[PDB]
Amino acid sequence: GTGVLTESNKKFLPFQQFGRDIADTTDAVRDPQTLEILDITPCSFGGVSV
Amino acid sequence: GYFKIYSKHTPINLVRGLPQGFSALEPLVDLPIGINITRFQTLHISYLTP
Ligand SMILES: *[C@@H]1O[C@H](CO)[C@@H](O)[C@H](O)[C@H]1NC(C)=O
Repeated sequence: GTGVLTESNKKFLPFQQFGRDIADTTDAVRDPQTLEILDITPCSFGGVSV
Repeated sequence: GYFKIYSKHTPINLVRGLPQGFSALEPLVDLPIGINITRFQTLHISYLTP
């Protein structure tokens, strides 16, 4: 993927590895080495009008 | 081929009968035993008394 990894306070259960959003997109991921929860946010995008 | 166990432990004050309510069973362990199972039996403890 591609995004910004921000440390998050998601209440991940010990047996849960990632948290798909309602849109079934992997919103948060458990870091495999350090068992911590990192929220994933898509890098900033938008329209550009002139 | 995976033997999955889900478990839940709740304090119930009811004296007899299966309680009425909701409680989700968090996974306990999954084992790749890979065997065929068609029957099962429960094991109980015995209290030896004089
Ligand atoms: C190795 O990974 C395990 C499990 O994620 C973790 O507990 C441990 O701290 C890691 N150690 C190193 C060397 O990264």
